[PDB]
Amino acid sequence: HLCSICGDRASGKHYGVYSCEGCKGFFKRTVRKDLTYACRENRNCIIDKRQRNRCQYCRYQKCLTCGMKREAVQEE
Amino acid sequence: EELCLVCGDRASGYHYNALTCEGCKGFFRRSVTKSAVYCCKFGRACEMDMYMRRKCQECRLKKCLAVGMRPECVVPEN
DNA sequence: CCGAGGTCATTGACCTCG
DNA sequence: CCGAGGTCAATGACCTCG
Ligand SMILES: [Zn+2]
Ligand SMILES: [Zn+2]
Ligand SMILES: [Zn+2]
Ligand SMILES: [Zn+2]
Repeated sequence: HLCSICGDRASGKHYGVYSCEGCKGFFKRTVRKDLTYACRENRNCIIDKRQRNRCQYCRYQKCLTCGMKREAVQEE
Repeated sequence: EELCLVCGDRASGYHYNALTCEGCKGFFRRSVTKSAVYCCKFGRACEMDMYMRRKCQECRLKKCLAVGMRPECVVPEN
């Protein structure tokens, strides 16, 4: 299967949606330490298996729009 | 933008004699200082991009070299 | 200014467990 | 296998010299 967020190879559904280790890892950390990001452009940055790390804001948002739901993330 | 000769990310300058990005600059520097030897777990012909660069250290180091990054300029004696 | 030589927070491949 | 949690070597953005 494929990560619905970046197109990288997925290996399960994590937090509700077919996602890759990276996107899952990223989503988890974002919630766990409750981080807020800011896009240096607009809010339509590419975010794929190659550029996903160019904008934390757009990556997270895309996590949200793809179905990744919080609540599925426990803590410490 | 400019382009890293290795992965196509944005180059930040010439590093060890080749136009490359911060990622490749650091990957090259670490690999050389430790004299690391990698083994491609794929077909030994990986094409580099921002995704593949993290996936194959051997093919990335070879590309680094092919593009002109100079190992001998990595922390030389003085 | 550039670029050599780090520093260190984030990334994501690899594990364990129920 | 699935999918929660966890780990930590590698990675790369940012920083300080020469
Ligand atoms: Zn992903
Ligand atoms: Zn953005
Ligand atoms: Zn590069
Ligand atoms: Zn390879």
